[PDB]
Amino acid sequence: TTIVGVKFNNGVVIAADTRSTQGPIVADKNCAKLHRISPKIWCAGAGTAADTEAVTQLIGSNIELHSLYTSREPRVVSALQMLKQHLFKYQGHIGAYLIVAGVDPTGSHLFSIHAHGSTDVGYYLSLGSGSLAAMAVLESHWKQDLTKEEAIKLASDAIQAGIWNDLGSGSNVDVCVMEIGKDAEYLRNYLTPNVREEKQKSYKFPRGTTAVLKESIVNICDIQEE
Amino acid sequence: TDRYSFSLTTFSPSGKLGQIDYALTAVKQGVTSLGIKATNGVVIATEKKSSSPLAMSETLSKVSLLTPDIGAVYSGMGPDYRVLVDKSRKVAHTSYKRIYGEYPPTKLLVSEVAKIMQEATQSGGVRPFGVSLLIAGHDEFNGFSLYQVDPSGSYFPWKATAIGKGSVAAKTFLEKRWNDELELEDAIHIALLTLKESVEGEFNGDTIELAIIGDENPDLLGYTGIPTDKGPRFRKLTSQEINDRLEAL
Amino acid sequence: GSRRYDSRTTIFSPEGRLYQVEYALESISHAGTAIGIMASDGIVLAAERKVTSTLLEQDTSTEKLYKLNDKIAVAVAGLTADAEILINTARIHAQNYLKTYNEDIPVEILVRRLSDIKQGYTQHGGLRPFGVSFIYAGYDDRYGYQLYTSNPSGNYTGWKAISVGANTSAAQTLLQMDYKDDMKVDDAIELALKTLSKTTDSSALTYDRLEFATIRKGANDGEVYQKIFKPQEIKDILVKTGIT
Amino acid sequence: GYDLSNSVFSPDGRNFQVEYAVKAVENGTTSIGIKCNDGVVFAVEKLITSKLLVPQKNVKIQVVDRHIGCVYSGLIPDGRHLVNRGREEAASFKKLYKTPIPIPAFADRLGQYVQAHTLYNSVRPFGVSTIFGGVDKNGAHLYMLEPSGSYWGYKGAATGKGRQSAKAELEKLVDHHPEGLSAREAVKQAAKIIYLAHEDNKEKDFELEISWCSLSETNGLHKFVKGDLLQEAIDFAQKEIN
Amino acid sequence: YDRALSIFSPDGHIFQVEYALEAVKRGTCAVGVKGKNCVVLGCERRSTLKLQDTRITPSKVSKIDSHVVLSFSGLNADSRILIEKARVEAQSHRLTLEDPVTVEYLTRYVAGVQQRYTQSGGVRPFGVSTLIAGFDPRDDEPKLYQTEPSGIYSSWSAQTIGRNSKTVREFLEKNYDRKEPPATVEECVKLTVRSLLEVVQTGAKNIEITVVKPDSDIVALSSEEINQYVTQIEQE
Amino acid sequence: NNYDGDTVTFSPTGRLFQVEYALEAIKQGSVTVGLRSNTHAVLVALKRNADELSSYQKKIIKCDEHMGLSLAGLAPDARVLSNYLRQQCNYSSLVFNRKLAVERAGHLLCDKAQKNTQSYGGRPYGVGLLIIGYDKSGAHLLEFQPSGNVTELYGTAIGARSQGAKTYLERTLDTFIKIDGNPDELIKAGVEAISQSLRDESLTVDNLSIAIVGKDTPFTIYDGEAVAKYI
Amino acid sequence: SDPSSINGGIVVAMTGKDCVAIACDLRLGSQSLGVSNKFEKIFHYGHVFLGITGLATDVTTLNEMFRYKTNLYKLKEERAIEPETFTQLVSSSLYERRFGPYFVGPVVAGINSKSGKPFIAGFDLIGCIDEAKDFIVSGTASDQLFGMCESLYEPNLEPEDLFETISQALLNAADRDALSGWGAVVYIIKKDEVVKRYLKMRQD
Amino acid sequence: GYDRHITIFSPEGRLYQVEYAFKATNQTNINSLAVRGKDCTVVISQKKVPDKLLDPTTVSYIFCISRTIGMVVNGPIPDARNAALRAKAEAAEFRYKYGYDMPCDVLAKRMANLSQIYTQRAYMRPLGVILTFVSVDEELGPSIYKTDPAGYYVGYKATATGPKQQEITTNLENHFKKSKIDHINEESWEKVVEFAITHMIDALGTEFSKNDLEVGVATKDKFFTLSAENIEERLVAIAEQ
Repeated sequence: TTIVGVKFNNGVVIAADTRSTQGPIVADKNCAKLHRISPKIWCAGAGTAADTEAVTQLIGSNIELHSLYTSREPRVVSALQMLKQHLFKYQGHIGAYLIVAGVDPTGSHLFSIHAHGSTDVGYYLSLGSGSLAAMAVLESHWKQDLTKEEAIKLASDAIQAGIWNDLGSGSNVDVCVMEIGKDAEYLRNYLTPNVREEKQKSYKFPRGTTAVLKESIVNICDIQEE
Repeated sequence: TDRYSFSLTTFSPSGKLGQIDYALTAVKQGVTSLGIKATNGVVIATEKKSSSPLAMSETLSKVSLLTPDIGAVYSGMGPDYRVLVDKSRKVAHTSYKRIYGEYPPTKLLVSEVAKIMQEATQSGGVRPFGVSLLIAGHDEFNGFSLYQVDPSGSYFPWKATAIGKGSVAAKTFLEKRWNDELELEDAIHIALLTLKESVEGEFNGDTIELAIIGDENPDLLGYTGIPTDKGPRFRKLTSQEINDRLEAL
Repeated sequence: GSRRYDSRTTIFSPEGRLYQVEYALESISHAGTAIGIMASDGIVLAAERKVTSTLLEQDTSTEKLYKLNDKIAVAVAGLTADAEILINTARIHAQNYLKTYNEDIPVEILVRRLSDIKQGYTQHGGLRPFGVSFIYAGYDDRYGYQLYTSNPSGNYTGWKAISVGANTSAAQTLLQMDYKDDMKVDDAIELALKTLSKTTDSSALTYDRLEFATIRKGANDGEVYQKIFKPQEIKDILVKTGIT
Repeated sequence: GYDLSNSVFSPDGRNFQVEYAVKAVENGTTSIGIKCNDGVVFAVEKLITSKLLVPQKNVKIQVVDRHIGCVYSGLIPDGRHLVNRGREEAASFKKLYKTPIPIPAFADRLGQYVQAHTLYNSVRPFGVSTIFGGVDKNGAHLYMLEPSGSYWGYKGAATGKGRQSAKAELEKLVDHHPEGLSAREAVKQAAKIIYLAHEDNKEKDFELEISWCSLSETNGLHKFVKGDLLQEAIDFAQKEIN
Repeated sequence: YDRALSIFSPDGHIFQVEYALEAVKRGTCAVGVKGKNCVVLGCERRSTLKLQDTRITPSKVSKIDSHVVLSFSGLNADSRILIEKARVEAQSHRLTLEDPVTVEYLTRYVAGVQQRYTQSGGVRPFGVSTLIAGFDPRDDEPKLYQTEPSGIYSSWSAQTIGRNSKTVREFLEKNYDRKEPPATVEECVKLTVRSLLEVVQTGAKNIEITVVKPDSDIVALSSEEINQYVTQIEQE
Repeated sequence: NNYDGDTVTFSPTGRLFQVEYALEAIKQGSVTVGLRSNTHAVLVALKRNADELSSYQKKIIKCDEHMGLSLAGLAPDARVLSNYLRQQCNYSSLVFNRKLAVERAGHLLCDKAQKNTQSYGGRPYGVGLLIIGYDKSGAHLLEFQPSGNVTELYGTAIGARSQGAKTYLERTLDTFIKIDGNPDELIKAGVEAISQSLRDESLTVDNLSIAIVGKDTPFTIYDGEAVAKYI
Repeated sequence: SDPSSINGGIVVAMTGKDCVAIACDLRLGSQSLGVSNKFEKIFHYGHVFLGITGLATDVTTLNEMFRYKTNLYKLKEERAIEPETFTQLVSSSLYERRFGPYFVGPVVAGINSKSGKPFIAGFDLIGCIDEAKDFIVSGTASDQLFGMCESLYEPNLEPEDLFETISQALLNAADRDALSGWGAVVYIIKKDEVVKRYLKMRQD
Repeated sequence: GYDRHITIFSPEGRLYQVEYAFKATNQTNINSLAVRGKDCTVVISQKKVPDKLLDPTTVSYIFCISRTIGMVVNGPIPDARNAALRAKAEAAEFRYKYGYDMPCDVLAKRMANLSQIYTQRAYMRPLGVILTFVSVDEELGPSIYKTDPAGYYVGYKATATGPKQQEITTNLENHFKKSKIDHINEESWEKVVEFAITHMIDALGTEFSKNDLEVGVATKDKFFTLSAENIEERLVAIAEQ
């Protein structure tokens, strides 16, 4: 997988691909990897799939309390601190490689976070295995302070270079645009590239074309009264 | 040492647990609060009062969010509600959003909070929170439901109810005003009217706190683009909005 | 003073009897009548709520009947609050036995377990016992249907018919004169209701103040099917017995 | 009523038990502390109740870290237990921050502990007043710690029986020096007001013990004033009250 | 927590032991008679109230071992706690020492639960008294022990505890002898039935009998058997 | 009884009353007299039996070959403090290679007693110890109050009739301090001190137990015919 | 070896329209040895169906673990558990043993009873929600299954078209797998009746 | 009946123990007055210098919790230091675990919850200090929240504490009647101090020295105290108005 997060003047955009792998076998052709720490702090997860989801869920609960405890929008940096510490006690046994993006009232932020509790900041960050492929495109076309439309193009193309040179990345491109002082627009399936070509024949079989031994009915509604 | 591990609750000799009778007295020294369940929403209302006139009541909350579609409101002591609502939020997240990954049902949440009360009548160094809560909510499994949580640590579902020191007056008012089918708009007009007879302060929308768990709002959800996902059923009404409804009585 | 404020309520009295256990039985006479009758084809549990109001929602109220497992339900007579803690301990224990032996828990074991918890409160900690009385409807295949009452001391007594709560004596005299050892669930449903009609806590007995539940072996293949009637299905049986 | 513990509280806004414990300090030995420009000179009355005693061998003066003298009055065991606790605290600070603990910092830590025992019923309130201070990089300091767990900065402090004689003459001392006196001078002034405070203890007779921490005499370390210099002060004080 | 629920007395007593024995007094009546080839514990059963299903109702005699039985008097709540604990002890003698428990071991164990709650605080002794009896493995000697809620135990040839134990005790002075216990299973059983028919009365419905025979034989005598002894003794 | 059943209350008089009651345990108990010179410390304890069928009970416990304590109060309270003193004394040898200083062991002992008087469900221990030893600072004779307080003296006593013993020691105060290097003389003067602490209890040889410690003389307890030379 | 692929076991599941289907093989062995042909991997709690692959002891311990949890839920809310809440539960319980991890792949297949929507989800070793509404595969015939399943499957099948496709996909994978083979059972799961049908398969 | 000795309810629906905590804050006789400015929040408070042998600079009732949040404390000085320490500990905790300095609103609530837990323990007596927290946050602007020994807090336009604080409330209330807004508009922080002192002088009928006052000022993103020379300049300016 590849995850880009591109910061711009009026917000930050977080984008990912939907191909989920378990080994060289592709588990899912579509699965969103965009998870929700908060409705304004979306992240996506790369690396070990099981370790990203559960840890974004655990601190998602804790940040929801924090958000209720302050009665305002949580900060992006609050999510980053909860994550950093939790990973740090394991000393990197749990491999979470997230780009954490979000808006809050002090402005736009974009961070990346690694499995040990290492943290970096920048105006574009890329993580996962297709990260290399995305980064090249980004550094040519990026200028300081993009618009929303500009940034959406840039992010979506960066994942696209992910698709032809990384095999962890594939299928559709999702974008979620978070802007300051507005709702977040999850533009799921912003680009669909590679759809399956039509099969030569339809594999349909009449009845009794596979063998059966014996059948029966088994009813699973409820224990039945008389 | 610290040998307080003996309960501070004890049976009384004519039956009944003395400590929770004492806490029930604390509910009738507190403010007034009510809930009317409509068939297309719930309205909950309470009165705001201040320790100083220099205290802001625009930063004073007595209606709190537990989960987005579920609100709470108290009568009794301020301090006792303040910690206990935090614990209500906490147990919704530890035991159903870390296990079932979603916001808990209204029925379910109300039961869990009664367990918290129940261990504050057990053991030393604790005593029950002297509040009754109304937990209005909507879930997708039992519909709208309106509950009353007791300092006993018991709950009951209701159709319309009141708590506070002016509860008896309020529920007798509501006796004639409740019907099988209600509009949310009519529910609001009854709610403010019932609370007019139980509030000795101003009756402006500044000092009357109003919140509905009416129809959901997907523009307060904080994101858009999953139609499938629904936003807060709760909506707190700010002071000007409450004034518009006072003229519409 | 960390002993100057302790009164000692885990002690016996000069009689050999615990203060708090005696008082608990009083506070359970406050809660309304709850009845168990053991026919042979099932067990009828019938309880009349201890609160009613007309703005109270009684169509979703659970305040007497609770399922511990798919063959064992209880009626509650005492505090709802006190009973709740035991109800969830019960759920854990029943399922624990199913988890390890892959067999549903017999009625005996579960009843004994909750009783130990009640005795445990008086044995140590300085804790008060939860004043609950349960009437257990339970099925096992080894004794068939089993009926039990447990009291807040933590002791269990087998029964054929029994009542706790309000008007416990009255209810019992009605059961004694009318009981057959050859009663059906039908006979026991009518007996339960008529007994609640003489031990009623308003002046009229109403369907919406009744929780009524049965456990029936009529359900096919030898299964036991617990059905907790809706008040609108309790209404049907209230017209059967002609109260209404 | 309202003294049965310390989680009782009165409608008077007082805790009675804690006020009662100040009376134990009033039954103690006289002890003084003079805040000087460049240090502090403590002095404490050590009664001779018998000629059986061994002089200047029973210290009421225990040093903490190296630069904080602590001397007390009231119940002698309770104050030695207080100072044992604070010697552990001094060591922890030195561990973590690799520097000797400051005087305001040492005061705060002691104050929390004495403050804690007037809230718990499982642990008995203190019955000591301690007078402690010293020289660190933030100046000379002098602190008096009540058994209620209160302290302040002081230009002069006293506790014990004979604080009546001591306290008054410190008002004249500030009035002598409204910009304080030398560390040298304070040797003979700490001795002098134990000898005037020997008129609330004139039933018995006493032994003078003197200690100091000052920048200009010992270099900001707490040392005992001993030998000929201790005896020079005793000769001075002895003449004043005669 | 360790806030004494057992505390010393000005008479050199402990309060909870005096109260415990009275709690054993007001409870049910147990008689224990041992022959030369049996033990018999017959006990009082509360089933006075009708509509009680006596069959599924808890017994007054519970087997702990395949030839060690235990009966009880006092609180009915407390006794069941002990009976779970004893079962653990029984499996522990097997675990570390092999062989099923000796009567004498089990007597010291019940007493050791009582003992614990006697000296320490935060606990109080159970108001329970027991008659422990049975065989040791490869012995055909009857053992009859008694435990009391103090944490004390006594060996007996016959003993009775419970209500009007003195009436029964005096009756066995004139029938039973230490010197020559009954030489038959049935004679022993009938002597215990005769003693119970004084105070408990009220047929085989309140009267129970359990017999242990030497070396791993536990048999229970049904209501019908008990009734036949009753009528013969009544007539005689 | 207002504060007398509690160990955590003051006490409008600025006391705790428990400490005065712990002091009466010394009055009902045995008597022991200590006196020291520069080069020797001496304990002479009066051992006590229950009746004639009863032998006398040792009132001197050896803590080390340079340390000893004596009880005058209740024996089970002494049994707590004696173990703790012995443990911390072996510890000093083990860790610091040091003969345990008598003064410093007194201060550790003081604060130990204190924290059980502070705690509710505790008490101040009703034993007064006179603790002798010879360390690097010479001889010491300490007085242990029930409270915890240690005072250093050339001569002191605790028990019943102790007041008369201290009268004797204040008279002969400068005599026994100026006999140095002869252990025989200090012992003889302690016999006469505790003779003023008799009420016709009489000194015999199986009542009398002496223990000394010297500059070069180990802590040794004499009984039998080793005290018969000093009567 | 790997304690997941020591006993094998495989589960296939496919969506249809107004139906779902889950199927498994009956082969359960230890290493090279076939132990039983009398072992079913499909269990059900309400209208949710749980298939579980991988290590044997973890198959059976997790089967009773999920039974423990769903009993609690059912008694509490007094309603059947939904496929969506069951996923969340499975994800959280697998993540409990992150260290000393579980060695299984649970498979969730049911029909949402509040919309009539077929619903499936997959999981592997310590967790991971595998959102798809097409198919979810697990076990040591996964290579055999993902390929087979993708080609046969067309969206919006009927309960009976779904039966022919899922039977074929299982049969050919199981027989091109060594740790599967002995027998098969197929549940065809409708909104109202569940038919359980065994397949005659070649004994491998 | 021990409902005045341990923290259990009476049949009046009130905890007496808890009420007694409010009756200790009037015994030390410290008055405080706090107003919200336009860029600052100013709190002036009494300093009692009783003797010539107390050093007035170490006499404190203003504890600086965080970089931006002062706290003024009304009631006994033992409980004051215990509260100040706790408040600081939790604020540093919040910066550490959430990666930004603790807001005033949330700090009031955190101490309120622990004070309520101290009225729920029967072996831990509540701290008898009323705590005022003054700040200027950039998320709530200038703020005052006042917590009490019960566990109740509310926001304030202005607040006062002490025995004679009812007298102060009147003056402040009139001031906000005229402006018809909930904060004083004046862009110089110095002149908001001068207004604050005017309202205190009216209420207590006493003129002040520099060592009778101790002043804390929270400006935007910093909290500091005025030294004794600086306070005298403010009291000189009262006459200039």
